Amino acid sequence: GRFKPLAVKKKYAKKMNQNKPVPYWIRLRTGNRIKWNEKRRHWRRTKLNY
Amino acid sequence: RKSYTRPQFRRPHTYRKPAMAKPSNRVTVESKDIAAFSVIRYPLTTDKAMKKIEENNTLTFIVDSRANKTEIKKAMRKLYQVKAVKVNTLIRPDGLKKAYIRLSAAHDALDTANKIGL
Amino acid sequence: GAFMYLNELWKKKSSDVMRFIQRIRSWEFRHQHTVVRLRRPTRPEKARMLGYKTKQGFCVFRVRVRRGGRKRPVHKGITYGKPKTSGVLGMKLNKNNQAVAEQRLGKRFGNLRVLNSYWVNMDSTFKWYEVIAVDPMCKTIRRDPRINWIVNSVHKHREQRGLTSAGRKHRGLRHKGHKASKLRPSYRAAWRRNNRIVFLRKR
Amino acid sequence: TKGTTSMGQRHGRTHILCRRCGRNSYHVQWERCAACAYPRASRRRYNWSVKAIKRRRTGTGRCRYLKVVNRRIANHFK
Amino acid sequence: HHMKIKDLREKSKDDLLKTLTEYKKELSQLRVVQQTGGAETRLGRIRPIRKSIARILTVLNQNERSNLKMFYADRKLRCKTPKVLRAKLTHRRRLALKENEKNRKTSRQMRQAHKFPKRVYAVK
Amino acid sequence: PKGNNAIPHVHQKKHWNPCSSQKGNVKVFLNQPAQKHRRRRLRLLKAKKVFPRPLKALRPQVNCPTVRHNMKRRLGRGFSPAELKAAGLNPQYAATIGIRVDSRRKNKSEEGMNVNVQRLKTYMSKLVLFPM
Amino acid sequence: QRRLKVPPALNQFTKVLDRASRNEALKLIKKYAPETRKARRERLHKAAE
RNA sequence: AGACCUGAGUGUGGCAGGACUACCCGCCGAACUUAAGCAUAUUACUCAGCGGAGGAAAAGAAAACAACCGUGAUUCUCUCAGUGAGCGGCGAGCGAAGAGGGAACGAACUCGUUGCCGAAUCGGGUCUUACAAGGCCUUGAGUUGUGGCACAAAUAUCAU
Ligand SMILES: [Mg+2]
Ligand SMILES: [Mg+2]
Ligand SMILES: [Mg+2]
Ligand SMILES: [Mg+2]
Ligand SMILES: [Mg+2]
Ligand SMILES: [Mg+2]
Ligand SMILES: [Mg+2]
Ligand SMILES: [Mg+2]
Ligand SMILES: [Mg+2]
Ligand SMILES: [Mg+2]
Ligand SMILES: [Mg+2]
Ligand SMILES: [Mg+2]
Ligand SMILES: [Mg+2]
Ligand SMILES: [Mg+2]
Ligand SMILES: [Mg+2]
Ligand SMILES: [Mg+2]
Ligand SMILES: [Mg+2]
Ligand SMILES: [Mg+2]
Ligand SMILES: [Mg+2]
Ligand SMILES: [Mg+2]
Ligand SMILES: [Mg+2]
Ligand SMILES: [Mg+2]
Ligand SMILES: [Mg+2]
Ligand SMILES: [Mg+2]
Repeated sequence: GRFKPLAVKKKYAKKMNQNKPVPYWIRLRTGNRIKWNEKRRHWRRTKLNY
Repeated sequence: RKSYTRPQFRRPHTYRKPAMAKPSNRVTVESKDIAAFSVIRYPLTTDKAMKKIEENNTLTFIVDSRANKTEIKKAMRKLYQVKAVKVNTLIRPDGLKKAYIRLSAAHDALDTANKIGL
Repeated sequence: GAFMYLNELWKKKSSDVMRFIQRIRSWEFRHQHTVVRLRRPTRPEKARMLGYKTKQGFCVFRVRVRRGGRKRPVHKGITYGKPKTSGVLGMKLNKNNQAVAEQRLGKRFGNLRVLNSYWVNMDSTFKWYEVIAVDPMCKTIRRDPRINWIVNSVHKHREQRGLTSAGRKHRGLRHKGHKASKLRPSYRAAWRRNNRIVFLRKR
Repeated sequence: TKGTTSMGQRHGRTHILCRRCGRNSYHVQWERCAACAYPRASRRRYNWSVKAIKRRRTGTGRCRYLKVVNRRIANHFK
Repeated sequence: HHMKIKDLREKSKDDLLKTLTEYKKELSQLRVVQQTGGAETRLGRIRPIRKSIARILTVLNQNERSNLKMFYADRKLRCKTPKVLRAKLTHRRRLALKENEKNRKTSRQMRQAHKFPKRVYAVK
Repeated sequence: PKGNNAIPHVHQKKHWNPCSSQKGNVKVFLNQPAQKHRRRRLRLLKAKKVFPRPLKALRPQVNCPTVRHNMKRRLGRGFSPAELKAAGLNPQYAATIGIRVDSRRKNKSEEGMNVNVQRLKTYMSKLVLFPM
Repeated sequence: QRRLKVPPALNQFTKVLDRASRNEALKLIKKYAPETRKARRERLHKAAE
């Protein structure tokens, strides 16, 4: 709630950044296979627990 | 016959030569620069980071995470030749360590953001 | 020569003189640790024949091994399945004490290449083998071709694999003829050899 | 009872993050990683799960020094 | 534009460390710009100016590794150099046997190489 | 049903099949054509390396042992100290000029060494041994 | 090894000479002592010089 | 009031652990299954378990086979041989070896003993183009034996 180690804090911060959409300069690339991010977590759906 | 006034035998205090102070475990060069440019990495421009330059005399730099409130002051003075009184820090929910920095009330903060180009 | 006389004292190992020497020396051995570094070997005759020279880089250890048959480790002394395995105390460990002695010294002292070992003493409780070990990186060992071979890296834990003479004993080697038709080169090399299902291309 | 009600009593943590295995199997009370046996020098590794060995072998990660040293020893140097 | 290494090798340590602290400050304020405006002309100098600090720390390390090698790779007494400068090669290539042995033989093994050498005979 | 079949005795009851659970214990020779090429490639490449020496050494005639084979002659390894002594050559020096030496054969019948003593001096005739 | 019943073969070494002639026995052994790696290497050197 | 012996302490110089494990080596080691039941047996000297190396490992130079007109390290292969061997509730099942044709193979060697030597050894230096298959200083190890040489009542050993 208020106690999280800094290491456990560094690992949720690395997840708050991974939870951004694919930028719309990626899907005009020549031959990419990416249309969606397909690794977006939602805090309710699935939990990280770390 | 040596005088032992103890129930135990504690190890005798023999001579203890010091180590040799090996030369170094590295070659890689260092400087005065990298010690002060790694700490203060870039200032911050937000609705709150701007409201604190004018109203207060603070600045906002996104310092590196493993820095030190005493070494943000040294770094300021080494980079921006201004004094720092209170350096409040916080590791944001991005793993990035922000830093608020009072400029001694003698270096106007609004004269550095205009110098530093914030 | 000098060897002929030490070698014959130890062959008369049950006399009252040699058994006095062993009755006092089996007594300090019982108040020393399991593994003990020695300066000289107790049996120079039997050590120097097993490949021990008194150069640098050669070290000798007494290792103590508890005597008697190994007891199968089954919870509560309870064994399950076929009564083939019903016994718990009468198994014998298929690896002689001298190999176990040599392998105790290997797990502990990983920087040494165990070479051989020999019998030094046994009471009715313990049994001490002096294991002849070599420091594979003392420059003496390095530049001496009689024992260079052990610096090579295939000999790192020859003790752990039964490559020492004590290991070569319980591996059924040391019989060559019809006496080891399934022992050669190993229990499984022969086993793989006899139980592979070979398929020629043209059958 | 022993279903949705008892699922409410799920307060603690049995396991936290393993400093060596990097996963969530570090049993707190008796401090050992349930998946790499940390602080045991040897990582746990059992042939009865080859599939889990494969999730944990070399090459499954970055493999920094080897992608380099395997290049030096395959070019006559070491 | 930036530092060109072919003309940068000839520089000295004290001359590099002033060359360095100036590319740091130049990039220090390019990450100020990168915050507020986009300014691809004012911006965009990062990737050349950040790989010029790279090829200065390179030549700095390329040099003070040699100076500390033409000082430790010496016939000096007890010649133990730091293990970071000792010719690196795999843990076992470092233990195995150098060339000066693995070819070394006793007496009564040299002397058969002479008495009874191997011959280059041919059969007719 | 069964009936008037030979009692099978097939001996395939020891997990030889490399199934999903067992690693298998079968030796299939799908590489023997590669190996025949592999060996003849080493052989023909070892022969031009040992050149001008003969690739194979000289081996004597020996009598195959049992009553089934005693009339069949065969090439055994090494000659003996005896043939070499009865032909001059030091078995230390015979073992370095292509002659193969066997310190274990016993020359039980003079008949035996006579075929081989003379078999040496054929070689020792048609051998150049040009010095270094 | 003072308590036990020391056999008559190992006892032999606990009935040594006395200090009377022991120093004399060490006098001979001392003056007829070998050459000390320095008068050995310069002795066989005069065997070439 | 010192040597030696047995132990310490840190100073230097190193090493070991860990990963990988298909193959390989040691130990450990089942059971399901088969026997139309099942306890011997079989599965299997297998799986799992512990340990340990290598590019291969292991084995290897006869305390071997044979009984012949003899063969001659190990390994591998075809074969002997699913065996008129044999083991086996002699049931289910199991089950090799010599020989033979091959592959490979310039494959052999060195300690200890023995005799003759007895520090010629080893290590720290140093000197030399790094030369440590050497020079020349070294008690520092070592005589509780490092090293050298010879191979049999038959040879020739042994020194200039
Ligand atoms: Mg120093
Ligand atoms: Mg101790
Ligand atoms: Mg000890
Ligand atoms: Mg001790
Ligand atoms: Mg003792
Ligand atoms: Mg010592
Ligand atoms: Mg071997
Ligand atoms: Mg065979
Ligand atoms: Mg706790
Ligand atoms: Mg621990
Ligand atoms: Mg493990
Ligand atoms: Mg002692
Ligand atoms: Mg001492
Ligand atoms: Mg140390
Ligand atoms: Mg450990
Ligand atoms: Mg290991
Ligand atoms: Mg059944
Ligand atoms: Mg079985
Ligand atoms: Mg297993
Ligand atoms: Mg080998
Ligand atoms: Mg068949
Ligand atoms: Mg069986
Ligand atoms: Mg044959
Ligand atoms: Mg000797």
